[PDB]
Amino acid sequence: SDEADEAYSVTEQLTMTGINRIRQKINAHGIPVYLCEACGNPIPEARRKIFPGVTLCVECQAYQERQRKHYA
Amino acid sequence: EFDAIKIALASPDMIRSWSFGEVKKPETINYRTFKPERDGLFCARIFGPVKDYECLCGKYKRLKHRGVICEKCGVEVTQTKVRRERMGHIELASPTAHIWFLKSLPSRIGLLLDMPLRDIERVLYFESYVVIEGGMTNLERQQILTEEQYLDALEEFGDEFDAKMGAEAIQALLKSMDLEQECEQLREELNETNSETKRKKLTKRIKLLEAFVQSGNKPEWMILTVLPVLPPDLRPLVPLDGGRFATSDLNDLYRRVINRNNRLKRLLDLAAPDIIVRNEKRMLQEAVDALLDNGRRGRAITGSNKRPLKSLADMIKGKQGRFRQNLLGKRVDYSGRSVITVGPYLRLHQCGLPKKMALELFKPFIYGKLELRGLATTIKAAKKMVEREEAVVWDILDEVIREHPVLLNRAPTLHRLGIQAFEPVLIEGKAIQLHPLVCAAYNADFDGDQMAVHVPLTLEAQLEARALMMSTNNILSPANGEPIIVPSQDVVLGLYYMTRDCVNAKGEGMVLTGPKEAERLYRSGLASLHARVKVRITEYEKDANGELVAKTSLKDTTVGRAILWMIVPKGLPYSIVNQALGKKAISKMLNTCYRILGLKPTVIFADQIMYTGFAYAARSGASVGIDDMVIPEKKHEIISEAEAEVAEIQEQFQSGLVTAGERYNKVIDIWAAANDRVSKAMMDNLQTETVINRDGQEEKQVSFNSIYMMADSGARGSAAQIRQLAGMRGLMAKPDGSIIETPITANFREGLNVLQYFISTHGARKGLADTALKTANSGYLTRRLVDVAQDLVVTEDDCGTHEGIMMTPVIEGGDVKEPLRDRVLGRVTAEDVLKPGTADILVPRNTLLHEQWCDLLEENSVDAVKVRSVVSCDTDFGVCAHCYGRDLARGHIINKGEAIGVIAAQSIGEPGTQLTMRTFHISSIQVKNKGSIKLSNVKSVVNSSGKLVITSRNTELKLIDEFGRTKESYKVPYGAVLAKGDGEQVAGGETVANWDPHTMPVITEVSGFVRFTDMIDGQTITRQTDELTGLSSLVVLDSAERTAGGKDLRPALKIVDAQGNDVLIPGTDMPAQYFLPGKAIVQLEDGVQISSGDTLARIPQITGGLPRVADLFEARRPKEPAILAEISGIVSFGKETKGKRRLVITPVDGSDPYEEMIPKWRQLNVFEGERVERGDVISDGPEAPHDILRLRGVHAVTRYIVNEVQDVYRLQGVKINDKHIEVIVRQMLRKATIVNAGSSDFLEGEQVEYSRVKIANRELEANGKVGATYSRDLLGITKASLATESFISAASFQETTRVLTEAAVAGKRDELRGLKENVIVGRLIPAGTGYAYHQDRMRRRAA
Amino acid sequence: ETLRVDPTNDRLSALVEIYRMMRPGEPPTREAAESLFENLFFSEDRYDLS
Amino acid sequence: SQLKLLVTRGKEQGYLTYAEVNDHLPEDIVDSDQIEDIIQMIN
Amino acid sequence: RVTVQDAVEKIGNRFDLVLVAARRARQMQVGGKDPLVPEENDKTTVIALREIEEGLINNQILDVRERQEQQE
Ligand SMILES: [Mg+2]
Ligand SMILES: [Zn+2]
Ligand SMILES: [Zn+2]
Ligand SMILES: [Zn+2]
Repeated sequence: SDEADEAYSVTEQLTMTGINRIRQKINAHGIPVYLCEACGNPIPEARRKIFPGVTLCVECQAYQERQRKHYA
Repeated sequence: EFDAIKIALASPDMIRSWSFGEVKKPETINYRTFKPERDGLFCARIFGPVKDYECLCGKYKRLKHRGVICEKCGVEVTQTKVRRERMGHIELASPTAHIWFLKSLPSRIGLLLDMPLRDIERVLYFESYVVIEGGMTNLERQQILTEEQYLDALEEFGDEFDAKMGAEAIQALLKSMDLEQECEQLREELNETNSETKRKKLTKRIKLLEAFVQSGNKPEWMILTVLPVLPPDLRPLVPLDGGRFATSDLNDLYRRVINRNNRLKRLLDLAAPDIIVRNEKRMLQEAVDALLDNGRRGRAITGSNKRPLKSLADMIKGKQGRFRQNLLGKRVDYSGRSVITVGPYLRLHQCGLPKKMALELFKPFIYGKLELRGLATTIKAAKKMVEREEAVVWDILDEVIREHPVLLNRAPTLHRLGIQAFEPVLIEGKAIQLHPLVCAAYNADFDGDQMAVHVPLTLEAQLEARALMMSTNNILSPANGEPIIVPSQDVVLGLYYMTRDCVNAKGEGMVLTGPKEAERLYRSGLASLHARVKVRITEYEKDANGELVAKTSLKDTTVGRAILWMIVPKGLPYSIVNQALGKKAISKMLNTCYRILGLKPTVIFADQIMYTGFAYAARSGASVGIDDMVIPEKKHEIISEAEAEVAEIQEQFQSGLVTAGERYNKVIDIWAAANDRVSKAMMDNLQTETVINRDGQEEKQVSFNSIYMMADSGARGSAAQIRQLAGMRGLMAKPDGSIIETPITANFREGLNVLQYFISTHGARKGLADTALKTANSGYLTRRLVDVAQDLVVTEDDCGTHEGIMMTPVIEGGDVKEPLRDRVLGRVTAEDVLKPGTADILVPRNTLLHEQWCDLLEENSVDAVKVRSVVSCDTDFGVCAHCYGRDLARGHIINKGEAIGVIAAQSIGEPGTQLTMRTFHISSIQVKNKGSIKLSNVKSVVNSSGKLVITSRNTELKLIDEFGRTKESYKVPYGAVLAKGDGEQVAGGETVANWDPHTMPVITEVSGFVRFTDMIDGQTITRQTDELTGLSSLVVLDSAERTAGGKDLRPALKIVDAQGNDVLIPGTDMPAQYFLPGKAIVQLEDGVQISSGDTLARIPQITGGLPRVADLFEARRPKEPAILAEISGIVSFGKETKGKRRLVITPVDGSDPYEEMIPKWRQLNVFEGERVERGDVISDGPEAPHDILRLRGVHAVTRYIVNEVQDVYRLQGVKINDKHIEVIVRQMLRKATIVNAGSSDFLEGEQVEYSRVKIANRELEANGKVGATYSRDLLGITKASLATESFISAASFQETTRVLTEAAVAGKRDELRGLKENVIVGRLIPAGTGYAYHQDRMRRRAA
Repeated sequence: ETLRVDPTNDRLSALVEIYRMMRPGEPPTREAAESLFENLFFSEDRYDLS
Repeated sequence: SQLKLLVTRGKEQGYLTYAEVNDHLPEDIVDSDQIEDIIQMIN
Repeated sequence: RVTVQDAVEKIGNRFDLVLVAARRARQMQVGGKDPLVPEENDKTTVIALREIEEGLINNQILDVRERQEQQE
């Protein structure tokens, strides 16, 4: 198995696992909520044109990402 | 010859008994003549002569003087090998504690004297004086007296006050301690001290005390006074080159002890002051500690090398120790190695041995056969002849080599197909030639592996080679019975190339009389290898009394499939070669040939497959080129499209519509979808070529492109690597787990530029590092599973149980991931299996369910088969032959004496190394099929509007067709909106349930008026005023911010009459009030007309890898254990938030002591008036396995583990028969705890071996008394291996010092009886062909 | 919030915790603690940064 | 009791660093022999 | 001999086959016997399996023949 084919299986498991773990965080189909779920701000219509199912607004999600940057 | 090995403590008289003298000087040798001294460390008067039958003096040097003792030097004329076995002693001038019996952590001396370790280590190093039988002079025996306290307490007391310090004190304590007198007084206070810690300590000490009386050891033997020295041939002083020498470190440690003992001897001869003699005795005690175990006291002293010295404990313990590194892992004569090459002219049962290696390995065989035929007279003449390698010794050697197997073995021997025996065929060169089919059984390729070859000398080992280890006797994988000799890459390209059609090839539409005409047409060049013709085919079918009924027809085949039909044996039909014949098709063809015809025609068929595959792959000319990677023409457009998309989302992140995290997620998703698009375009561009024609029209066909012909056949690799050749490479990973968002839009038929090539190396370097780190830990799990399952051998033919697991396939939601014919095959029917008419027995009982029986019960559509399992076998220290099943490496039923514990350890470890060495986690019911709904736990109510909502707890969904078997299996939520009624067969395409996790109602049973009594807002509810519609909401609270005036009290959901009379529960004389746990969305009012099943109170809202099979066998307790319903009966809550809630399940006919400390953070599945039986769900998540064994049966942790371990194996795609996890589980939970000790001879709080419990309870019920009941315990596979019976076995995988001290003080014995025991000891194993020898020796003991 | 935990409030008791972290058991003299600390990060014969 | 919390924290997380033991040693003991004897005791 | 399949089904156990053929090969090699089946230039442990294959050597046949060798 030449020691660089098991490397190939490990690397393809790495890429596929990471890319599936990202694509599960795209929340493709959802409901049109029109209001953010931590602020009640009107989420603009171009943003729902981008992502169907954004329960968070742009900058409250930005705050969520900045809080999740470290952990906890 | 000895039959048992007994361990004890060495008597001082016995230490002097082993001795052949006393070592007095720390001199080793003469320094001038290199001679042994007169009484030194390497003495000759004590240990013996340096030369065989020759004195040290030189006088009685003759072989006529054998046995006499010289008068000048005192040596005995013997062999010099007698100083390998002769000990001497060192009489220590002061007693000294054995550090094994003191600085062990149980500390047997400390636990024995009823004093803690700080006491004895203070007294031993001369700090405290200790009272030994102190009369009546105002003292306590076994008391610390510090020096000033001893001095001022010696005042006013003319009694001699009996206060010693050091090992004299501990020795006079250990001698004056009566063990049995203390046992009687300890049991006397045990008559009157039923506490927890008190009784625990009393019985904990009394266990070691009762062992110490029944053993026969003396407690004063733990304090050493005379010291045994090793023989000089076990600490040698070898003379090396140039005058240089080399000793062992035990020489330095014994020299330290002899120095300190001689100096202490002088310091007690000299009447020295007491402080320097205290320091000398403490130094000598420290030297004894450094000699016996250099480092248990601290620190391990280093010599002129800066590593610590190896001591006697370090010479038995450790990785390099004799127990590990020399009792099993040991070099072997009649062995050799060289590299492997292919040489495919071989058959399946021969390896190609070189001729110099066969000249060397078979030397005594050559000598015996060469002088028996008398071509040499002397064995010196034979030696000079075969050193000359004359023209006759090759004839004698090829005579010798004829039927004499050689064990070819390659180094990472993960399973038993790493060692197979081959007949040797003499080749020239220096490389072992090795049959190409078994390269997938050794995992041995030809980039330079070397196979070690051994020779079986004896006729018993020659016959073991021929009868078990021959490569044709092992052609089924012992993990799962599929053949392991699957043709791997060139054979499948040949068999795929010859048997895959072309639309217009030469010689189309001819009619041939058979395969002979087809090979004659192809070999003359009139027909192509794949041209659709009409061949006349004689295919034989044994669909009668083993008949081979022949039938000749006119098939529509190609030429090459007809040519390949000649190598097929009789019993196979023609439709098995009338196809493409990829890799899985040859696997199924060899499997069909085995299942139909047996073992030998499968071997001849696999050889003919290999020959035909290599030959027609050679005649293929199947090259690979640069034009075999056709780059898709739409690849530029998909790359430009994705670059336009990520430009657009780069804009909308510059516009602040999305953040950088969502922008990274969006470009990762966009580039991955574009990579899938490019791969789809090239895979559709590649697999269809255009060919023309019989009539001259365009006609698509499957392309003969060699890269597609390699990917599609399963020759080598799959369409992912073809994506990285022609299509784009994709998104590349990082060692952080992250994904590099700039993908690789190029490939390997074009180039990669410098940036993409630097990007690729993160993932490739991480992959190669994890590969080369996994191979340094290849069989750690195989080792950890042979420790737990060493001594499990099939001993009984049929124990005769009636129990067993009842096997049903893995229907998880929709499809079935693994059917019944995978599992129930080969297992033995524990009962009689009836038809779905429940009228006739299909398979009687005690039957090996082969593929005919499993074909029969799958034609009869049987669904619930109760197999005979290993975890319910009624035999002891073994399994029966039927509770296991069949062999799986042979297809027969298993034999008496197969080591199925080691076999299953290997069949979990060797497929288990194909798993990832690092772990990885990954509305309305979709009703598809039609049929009848079956429900267990079914208590449903009608609604007014025709819908349904189920008010019973675990009513999960089972769909049945008209076949008996389950179709759709799902968990119905508690009160989801059903369009399903009851029992009526519905059609597919209509929702059965509209679930919502925001919806968990407390839907009523009877219709009526929900008035509220004991209902006060403010201390029970929140003030919920929904402005949303203007409804009256009463959303109940937890124990957080309400009062304690209404905390323990619950609000009533009481549904009453139109007048206001309290309606009864149907069946129960209790009222109708459904009191609520936390967070229920209530819409109600007092006195509103609602129907039965009204939505009153809605409640709101797969890991893989080898570490998972690590953690599944170690049986970890997860940090979120799904708590259960410990006892059957209806439920009530308990105390509100003293940290945790309580919950009193109250049995309606039994006692209710269980108010379980339930945390409030893990929310209830249940309501607090909802009857759940034992073994029922409360929390949600990973269920702890010990709770399955305590509550449910032993077949419910057996079904739990072997479905959870196989959920790791089937996730990656590795198949394994589930016998192999069941013999590990059967050896896991062989501990029972006693609860009712009864007339059985065990304590209450006692954990013992279960199959000793089941035989005492067999015999103490066989009298007129009654026996114990037991609660089964389950342990981890590093902890189940701890509680072995042997101490020779246990000291090879556990820590030897803690094992050997625990073994010595018990006076323990080892009747050997085990695989690892007798392997160390040098006997036959009790497993294999040595089972009958352990019958032959267990016959002579009952003589 | 690390001042909310910090039991020391001036430099004389600050060197106490530093001297009892370096060399425990001994009573920290007012010069013995301070001469240890100032030589630890600000003297060329103990703290060499190249 | 601090070394008991060291035992409990080690068995509660499955490991111990040098920082956790050096934070859970007492105040009275100084030199490095006894503390790595304690490391053997916990080891 | 390639496979012992007829031999293991003619005895019924794979390990007692090894023991019985080992006993027969010992008698044929050093004990002093003659091959019951003709040896086609086979080694001694292949004649033993070809004697077991033809039903001519089992455990009880070997034992009653040991009785008869003691009988003189
Ligand atoms: Mg290799
Ligand atoms: Zn927002
Ligand atoms: Zn002599
Ligand atoms: Zn059984």
